[PDB]
Amino acid sequence: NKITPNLAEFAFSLYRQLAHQSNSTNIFFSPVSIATAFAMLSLGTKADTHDEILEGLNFNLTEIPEAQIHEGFQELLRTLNDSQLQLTTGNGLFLSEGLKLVDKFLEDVKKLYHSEAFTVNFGDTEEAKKQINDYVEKGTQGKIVDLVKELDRDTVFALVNYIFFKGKWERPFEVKDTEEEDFHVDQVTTVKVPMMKRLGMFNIQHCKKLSSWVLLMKYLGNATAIFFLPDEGKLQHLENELTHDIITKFLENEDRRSASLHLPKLSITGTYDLKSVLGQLGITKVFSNGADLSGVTEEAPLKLSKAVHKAVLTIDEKGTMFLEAIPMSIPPEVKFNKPFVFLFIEQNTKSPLFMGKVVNPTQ
Repeated sequence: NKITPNLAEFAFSLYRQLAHQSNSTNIFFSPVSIATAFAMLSLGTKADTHDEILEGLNFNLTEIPEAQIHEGFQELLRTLNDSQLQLTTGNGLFLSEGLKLVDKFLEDVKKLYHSEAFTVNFGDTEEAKKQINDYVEKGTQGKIVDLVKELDRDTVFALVNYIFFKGKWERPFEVKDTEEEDFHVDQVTTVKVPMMKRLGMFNIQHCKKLSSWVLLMKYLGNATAIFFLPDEGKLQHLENELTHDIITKFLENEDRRSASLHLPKLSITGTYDLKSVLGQLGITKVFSNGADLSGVTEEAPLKLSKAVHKAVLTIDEKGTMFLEAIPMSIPPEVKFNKPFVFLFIEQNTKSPLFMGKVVNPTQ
């Protein structure tokens, strides 16, 4: 898994920037789906436009060959796309119908990255926006609606990237045990949220280096959820100390201990303007009039005017008979009833499927 360290650093860079934009909103995004879409876009770019994209995905081009970058993304798409992981992801390229497209690019999009490319009359902005939104709604079975709200008048190329995940816990909660509990949005304020609870044997530990409880729970399929519960006043310290090697140590641990876990039910979405967010990471040329997109079309100028990512997560008790031996001893009460951070990891590749922060489940 040669590109896994780069995906992890891209996940942290992308998280740390969003955490700086707003500190009072829930965060949820797919680092893998965003990186895949732009690694695929780089196939149609050249020169500085190409180099900026891969460097913005935390790939040092003086160290890793491009053949290994695309090989890693292709292998990751194979495992994700049989699986019990109820993961639906899609990437849509919408190009002006007047453009003469390069066949090599359209082939690479479908054959290698299993994505979709469409022609659209951007001379009718309202109809172009309706066709883009009907594509995402059909691909999500109605979960994501009216994704694109506006299009620039000179739009000739738009990119949408969507992903929805509803996992099935390997060791599930009991619906009868879910009850309304306090969630401490700050140190003196609470709100009532639906809270799942179960007594079991967990991959859980209090990490001194992170000043947080670290809980790992396995989904059906090859994906593991990692939840970080920071100690009092240690949320920012937790966000600063997260490194990929720290995640690797957690995933390798096989020790289990008893705990009374309280975990909120979550229905969370995240919608992000990738032109703005990735521009803060150094990806600017492909969104500008100077973009080298000669691998997509050769004669006419081309720039990516619109790029949107939306991610939807649902966490529930079951999602659709392991028996754990519980010792005769007081189990610690681990309650995710205050702001926490999480990261979902694909088991085979160790790649960060999702990352987010919950500041208020019902916000």
